[PDB]
Amino acid sequence: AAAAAAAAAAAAAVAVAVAVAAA
Amino acid sequence: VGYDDIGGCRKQMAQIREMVELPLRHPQLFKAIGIKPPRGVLMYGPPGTGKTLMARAVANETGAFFFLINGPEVMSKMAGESESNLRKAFEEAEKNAPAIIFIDEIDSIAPKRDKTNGEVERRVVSQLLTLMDGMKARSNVVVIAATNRPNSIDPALRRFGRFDREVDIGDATGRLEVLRIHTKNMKLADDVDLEALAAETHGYVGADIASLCSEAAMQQIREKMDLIEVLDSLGVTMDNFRFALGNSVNVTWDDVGGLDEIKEELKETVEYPVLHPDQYTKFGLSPSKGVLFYGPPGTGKTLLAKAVATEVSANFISVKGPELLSMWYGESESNIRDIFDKARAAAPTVVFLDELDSIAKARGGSLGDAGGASDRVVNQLLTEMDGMNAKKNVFVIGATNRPDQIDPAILRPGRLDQLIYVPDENARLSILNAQLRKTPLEPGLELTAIAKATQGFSGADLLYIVQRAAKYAIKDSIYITKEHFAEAMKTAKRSVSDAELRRYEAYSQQMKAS
Amino acid sequence: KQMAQIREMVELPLRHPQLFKAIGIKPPRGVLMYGPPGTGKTLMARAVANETGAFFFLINGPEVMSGESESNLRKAFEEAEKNAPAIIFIDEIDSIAPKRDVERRVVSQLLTLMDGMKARSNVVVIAATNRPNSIDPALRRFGRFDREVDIGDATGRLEVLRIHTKNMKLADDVDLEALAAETHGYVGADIASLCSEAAMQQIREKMDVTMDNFRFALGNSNLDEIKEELKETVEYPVLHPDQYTKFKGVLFYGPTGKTLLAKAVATEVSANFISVKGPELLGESESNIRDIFDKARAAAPTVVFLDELDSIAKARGGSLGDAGGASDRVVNQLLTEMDGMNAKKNVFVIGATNRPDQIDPAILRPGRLDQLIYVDENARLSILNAQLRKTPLEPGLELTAIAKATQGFSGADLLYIVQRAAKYAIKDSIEAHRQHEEPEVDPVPYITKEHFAEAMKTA
Ligand SMILES: Nc1ncnc2c1ncn2[C@@H]1O[C@H](COP(=O)(O)OP(=O)(O)O)[C@@H](O)[C@H]1O
Ligand SMILES: Nc1ncnc2c1ncn2[C@@H]1O[C@H](COP(=O)(O)OP(=O)(O)O)[C@@H](O)[C@H]1O
Repeated sequence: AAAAAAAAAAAAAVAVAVAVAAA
Repeated sequence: VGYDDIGGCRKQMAQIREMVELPLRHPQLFKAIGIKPPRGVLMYGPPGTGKTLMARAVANETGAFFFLINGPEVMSKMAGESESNLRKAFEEAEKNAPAIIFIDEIDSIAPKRDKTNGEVERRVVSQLLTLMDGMKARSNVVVIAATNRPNSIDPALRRFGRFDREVDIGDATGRLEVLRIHTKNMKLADDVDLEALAAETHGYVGADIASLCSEAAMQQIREKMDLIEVLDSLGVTMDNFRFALGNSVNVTWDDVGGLDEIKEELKETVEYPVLHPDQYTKFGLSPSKGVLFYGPPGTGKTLLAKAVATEVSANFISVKGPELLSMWYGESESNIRDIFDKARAAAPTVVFLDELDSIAKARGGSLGDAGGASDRVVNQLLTEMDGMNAKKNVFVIGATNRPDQIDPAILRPGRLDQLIYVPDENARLSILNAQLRKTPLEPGLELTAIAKATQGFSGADLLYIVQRAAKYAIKDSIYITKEHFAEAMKTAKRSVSDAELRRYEAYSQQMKAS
Repeated sequence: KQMAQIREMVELPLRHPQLFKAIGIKPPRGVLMYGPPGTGKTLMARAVANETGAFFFLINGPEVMSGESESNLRKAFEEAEKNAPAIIFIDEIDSIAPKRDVERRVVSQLLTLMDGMKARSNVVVIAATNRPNSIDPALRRFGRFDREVDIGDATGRLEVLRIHTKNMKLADDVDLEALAAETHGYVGADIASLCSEAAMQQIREKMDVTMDNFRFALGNSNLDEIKEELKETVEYPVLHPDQYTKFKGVLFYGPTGKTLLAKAVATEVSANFISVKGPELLGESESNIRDIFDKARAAAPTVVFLDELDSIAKARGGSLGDAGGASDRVVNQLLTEMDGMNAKKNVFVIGATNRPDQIDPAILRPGRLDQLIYVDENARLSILNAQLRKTPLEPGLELTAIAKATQGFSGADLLYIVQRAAKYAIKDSIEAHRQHEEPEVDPVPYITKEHFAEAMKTA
């Protein structure tokens, strides 16, 4: 007989950065 | 491949060859001296230089097993799989025999562990560190790396025992050797001179030369099969190579008219250090680098810079004045540093900074954000032009129309030592002759009369007149006739006023008196 | 030209390999086929496969997966290398190559298998794609794919028609030239759907294939001297340069149809066209103009219609601010990316404005953009008659009164007049319909003169 198996590895996220303006 | 298939990278190739083969050829020497040899190399340089070719050649010349690992290939999204891939690769390499592991583009899988956010990157970094160093880490197997930016790697990876050796794989003789070795298997011709190729292709990395040769060889057959013993008398000629190059300016000491003394001085000061390094080493002194041009606009300063850049085998990086400033904090200085790093990364090179009045501006004091930005830009330029550098071969050439607004730190000797002034009918005759080189002319036209009626025009005005004459000739067609010049002469511009001429004369007189 | 190029590239390295070896060049081995969909890349692949008795191992894109994709790639390459000097067709490479920025493993396998072909293999590869941008530059590197063709008609459409419909009891009164002429944009499969729907309509006709079946199967499927010189001048400039060798730009200004003239250029000039608005393109503000002109020079020839030039140039001068610095950088980018156009790559910039005062004389200089086209009653009558083409007009109506009353107007506000007349007629129709809730199908089927006389009140 056969059998199943579960697997959950990872995902992908998004970050936000701040910049500085010298006019 | 083999050791004979490598050219130009002579010293680094020899160093890698000895450090890899001496353990393999005979380990008795290292047993006698009682020290283990280095077991890691970090190659760095621009892409397409021949680094993986060198690794493959060394692996072929020795009884090794070249195993290639790509950066993006091994990285995956699954958890605990990329590390398993690296472990399996190392186990395979160590299983069979003493081998060479070439892991390409490690910078993609070595993000310094601080600027990254994905846990898989840190995990594979740690796996690499454990594999290279640790309990029974390596047993007679060497690893080779490759990257474009060696800075973006873990400090733990640039340690001894992992990447103890760093090799810089970045000239004319190497380029000629590559040309010779890439055309060894084809009979090109009898009148093809490789000196022009080694002098004209002055910006080729080395992998582009193979593409150039293949393209020329393919185009030779492409042009020699439209109509068609045929195998006899086959091969490429100079025309095919020129076409391949056509598929970085086109001037040679002819498009510039007049200014003979300026031409001679520039030619001497630029060609002497390039042609005779031996003489300067005997005299034990460095050459002058900087030249500044000032005068009215549209006089031919860019043309002169291109004309003095072309005869040498140097590159040419022309940047406008305001073509680098940014609204952000530290972007202009980053651009300046990148420009100079590129300029000194391919020696010799001439850098043409245009409109210094926009960059220098005589920083002094302005009390503003723009003032601070100008101060920082000026300081960065000052440090790069003459600072904690090596000044191998860099020829900064300046060009502005308002030298009075330059700080006395860039005009200082050693940065822009030569203060050349660029200012006649006899010169205008030469300018017209150089402009009308390849043109069907009429015997009846007299350029002397045209030059006599200028009385203070610039080369831009002469080019405008020539363009109007060409437009009239094309309008008539749809040789150049005299009436086109007659009707185009009336519509003169004379964009340069008189007060600016007085200002330039005063500046030149003050400089001469100083 | 593309057929002659691909015929040379599939005949000369495949029949005379010894001659190819004799030259001493071993690069031709990979050909790429890009372009818009429905042009005939799969048809050229089938013609290549049916003009040669060589082996033909077709492998499509997503049919390679099930560690067996690498085994499938190695199996296909060793099968094509083992039998004969042959050709491999890899259709829809955009699924296998995901531009890289098990897919990484199969891309690395295709890279190391395309590179590992020696002189004794003598096999070439052909690959078709739909979009030309989502391909690896490592796949477009020197060694695998360098010679791409750009397959960018009525005779081929007649050939496809005579290929498909010749296997049916067709008719006795058909002219397939008319079916090839009236069908304009179909490609490959839509003509097959046309014949299939013709058969379906014939079966629907004889249940409750003549020309009429194909007819509604096609129907049920999917400033005179100024325009003469402008069109004529553009044609002469983009024509053969041999006359020019023996011996680009334009500007509109006025109070009239300048953007209308640019639209008429954009439709009926037989050249490419790329248009941007005025302040639409505002380091990123220079990178926008840089890659817009890169897109222009890539698809040569083209027309870059810069609408509302004053907003961009503004005659840089002195403004002394952040807006002044942005204006100076925009003007310098435009000047240094237009003056670098030689006789090659033949782009052509068309400008239009309302205020010609505020344009920069540094952009009105000779050598960059020197022409100055200055831009009536008959054109107004023609504009009103062209706007009212597909409109049920009232028969007792003349537009010469609207042409004579309106003097200094323009095409956009003439469109506004026609749209206000349509709005008033729609209001009358919905009011009559709710009042009726029998009249005809429409109580006001045509736009009367009263609707125009009430719509011109607020014009
Ligand atoms: N020094 C060299 N000698 C001979 N061939 C070279 C050299 N440098 C580059 N090449 C050519 O460039 C091609 C690919 O270069 P490669 O070494 O893969 O680039 P990279 O250095 O980025 O790995 C090879 O086929 C090789 O013939
Ligand atoms: N002495 C000269 N001989 C030939 N052409 C010239 C000369 N001076 C100027 N020109 C022409 O006029 C133009 C001058 O532009 P450029 O030198 O870049 O401006 P600037 O002189 O302000 O640096 C060039 O295109 C060049 O062909």
